[PDB]
Amino acid sequence: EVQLVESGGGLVKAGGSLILSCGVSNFRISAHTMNWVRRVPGGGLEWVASISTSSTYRDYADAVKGRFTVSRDDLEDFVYLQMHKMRVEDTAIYYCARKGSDRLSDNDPFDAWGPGTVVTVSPASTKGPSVFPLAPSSGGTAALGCLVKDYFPEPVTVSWNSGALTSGVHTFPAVLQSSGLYSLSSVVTVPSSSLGTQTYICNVNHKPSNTKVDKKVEPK
Amino acid sequence: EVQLVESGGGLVKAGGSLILSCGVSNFRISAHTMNWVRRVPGGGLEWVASISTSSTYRDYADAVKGRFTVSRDDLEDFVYLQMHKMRVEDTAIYYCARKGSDRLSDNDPFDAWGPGTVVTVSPASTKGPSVFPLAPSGTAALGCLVKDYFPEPVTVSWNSGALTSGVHTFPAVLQSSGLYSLSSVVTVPSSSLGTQTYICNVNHKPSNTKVDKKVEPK
Amino acid sequence: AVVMTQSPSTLSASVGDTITITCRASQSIETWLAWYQQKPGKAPKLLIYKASTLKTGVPSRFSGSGSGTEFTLTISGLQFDDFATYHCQHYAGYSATFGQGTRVEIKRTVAAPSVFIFPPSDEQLKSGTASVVCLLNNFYPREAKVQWKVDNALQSGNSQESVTEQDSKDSTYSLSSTLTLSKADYEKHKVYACEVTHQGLSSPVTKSFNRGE
Amino acid sequence: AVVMTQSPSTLSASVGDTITITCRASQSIETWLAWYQQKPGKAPKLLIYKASTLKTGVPSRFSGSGSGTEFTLTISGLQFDDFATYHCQHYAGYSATFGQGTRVEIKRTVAAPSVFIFPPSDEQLKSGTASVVCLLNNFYPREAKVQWKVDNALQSGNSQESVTEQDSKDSTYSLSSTLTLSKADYEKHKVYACEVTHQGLSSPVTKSFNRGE
Repeated sequence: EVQLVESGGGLVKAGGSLILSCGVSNFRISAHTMNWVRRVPGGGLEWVASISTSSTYRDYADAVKGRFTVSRDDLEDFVYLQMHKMRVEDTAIYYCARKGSDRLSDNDPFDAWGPGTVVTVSPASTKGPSVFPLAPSSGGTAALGCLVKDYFPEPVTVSWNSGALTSGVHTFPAVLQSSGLYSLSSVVTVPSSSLGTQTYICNVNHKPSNTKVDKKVEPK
Repeated sequence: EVQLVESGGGLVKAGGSLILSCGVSNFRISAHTMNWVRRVPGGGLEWVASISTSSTYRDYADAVKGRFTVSRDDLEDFVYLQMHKMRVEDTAIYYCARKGSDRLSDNDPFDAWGPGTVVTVSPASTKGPSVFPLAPSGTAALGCLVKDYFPEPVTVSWNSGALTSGVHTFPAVLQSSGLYSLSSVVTVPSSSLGTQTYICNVNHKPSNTKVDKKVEPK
Repeated sequence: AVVMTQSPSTLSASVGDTITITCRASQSIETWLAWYQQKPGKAPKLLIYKASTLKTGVPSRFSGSGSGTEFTLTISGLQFDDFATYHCQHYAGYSATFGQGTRVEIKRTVAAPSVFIFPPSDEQLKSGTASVVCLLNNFYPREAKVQWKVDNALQSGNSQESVTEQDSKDSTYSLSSTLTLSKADYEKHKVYACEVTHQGLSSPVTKSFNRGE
Repeated sequence: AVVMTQSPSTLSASVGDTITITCRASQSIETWLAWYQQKPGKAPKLLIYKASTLKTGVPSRFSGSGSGTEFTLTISGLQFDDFATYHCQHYAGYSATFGQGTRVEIKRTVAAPSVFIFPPSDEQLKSGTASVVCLLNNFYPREAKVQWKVDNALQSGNSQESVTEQDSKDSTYSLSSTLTLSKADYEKHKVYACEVTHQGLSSPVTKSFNRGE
């Protein structure tokens, strides 16, 4: 029984990239023109892309020209679809369909389909950081800072007292959490004698979301 | 001048699949054997896969044979890496490298590399659901919200199955968080509240999770 | 560059009926037209190609006709396996275009939904998230609209919905909408409402609740 | 399936030194050996191929030697831009194998870290998440272990670390470890501690606080 199976669907942020694959069972793709088709939320089908035998011709839906690429691997019988600069209206179930019939001709219908893989583009391409104080609470030195959490994507810039405080500052490489959002910390060591007299404010700039936050870090 | 760029990196849950691609600028891949290499958190490089000219040879690191497939598309100058049955130790920065030299020989080093794309496999392959009451208040409606589980499916019965009339269990939705959520509801007599007890039984076989939840008025 | 217009968009009928689906092409496509069936969440199934040729295995109750710009799919003797969405398709050597699709459903009398709203449980609130749920129970036909209002401010992008398939016993549908907010937003506002518009109601029904009671 | 062993694993040196990284192969690989430079966050750069052939453009300060099973990469007159990680590689027609890498760092005197701990902010706790941050400030060398203990129970799988590049001024490193807990978990325990072990410390240092102060 001829079968096709898509792989790679998932959640993508607007603007992101995702690559789908399609594999087969009980026939070889070499003699078949291969196609990608999607079912949009409204329920209708939309032709997305076609790649002929030998990859001689590649054709695309007007809505996706320039953003998608279709490829074939006849030797291991796989088809690929690259999707870049994704838009919310790309959200759909993607099926990989074979052009074929009992006996092949120059123009056959789609006689075998995969079950479909779900591709979901969230509308938000960006999310602004949360900023939390790391309040001071050993010896002549005190450490304080800001925790910049749950933003996307990289990078963010951090300045202290609008740039006046540079000595002793460490802003760590961001790390990617299991949630898919980044977080990092920026800290500075200062004289213990300065708490209560000197004000310290971290200035966080997330240019990708055009977000700015000023956070006063005080004892306790 | 010669450039490569990988696309497709991301965060994936263990056992899942992820496809990476690699494009180039200012040369054609057709004459080059193309490779995938990854840098693991320890800092070392690990050779991952190689595909020769004409796709004649495909070779894989022992750690990934059977799970990864490499492909090449000479006509558009792309290379692909299919990764299936992914494991925590596949977490690394992935680079796409060409075998090349000023004059090509049968065995040249990796002279051009892409900047890399970060692939992260989170350790948990499943997550059990949290269940919350949808509290009621002639015809009353009550139910359970089965939230933040993965992967599908869950099954829901009411009072171990004795209550079937008026029950509707909705298709799950995929939240922006990458976890699924669904609700199951039942309509019951407005006078059954406080007298007849209602307990929804959630089963999440993929995570061997069972959850019983009493739904009472308030 | 060929626009395919399918008609009607929804076809309500009963078991045993003979029904006709029309497909129109913006320009002549000879007989290069195929018909597919698809059931919810399943892969499409090829039924007819070359305008009137049934593929092997397609029951004889299905037939196709037409040429040029006008094509017809006929189903003589609707069964229960036939309720599904049907898609027409112009196929060319190296591209194709599909119609919008026609959903074939079971005819019944209009029925207004029963509407219910459920606040977040305190347990959920304690963990940082607030899902408010609206249930539309046993209504017909499926087209209905739900709008969430928070303190009478219309919501968007923070709601999801799901619809059951047509019920086996009374041919009705049910729908669930989940509005999701952070603890902060939920606790900033007092009046939560959801408004349902549907052919069975004399006007939109709104129900609401006030936080805390 | 050739095993490649680099030596040493970390090489501490000063500007102007002449250093030698060794690569040993588990069986003869003739002269099929290449050397690569890699900078944090950047793509590897090919430095040497065929064991001793310098790639066009690579400064003459780099020189490679060796054969059979033992190979050396020599940098005569270490410069600043040369501080990076170096990987040796056996390359065959259709596969390759890399060593574990050798990190070249700026030599300086051992310096114990200053350790600071930071409870979660009230704002974050209220939002339902508790991040506790442990900071190791200006230490050398890079190897340090940080262990979290919550009411004396050792934690695993719920913390993340980030390390800075060698500091431009004092050649030290700094490190941040963040422990993430649910609000409920955080409130189920009181004493939070982070235990730091490092070559510059006579014994491990434990910094702790009581929830609520």
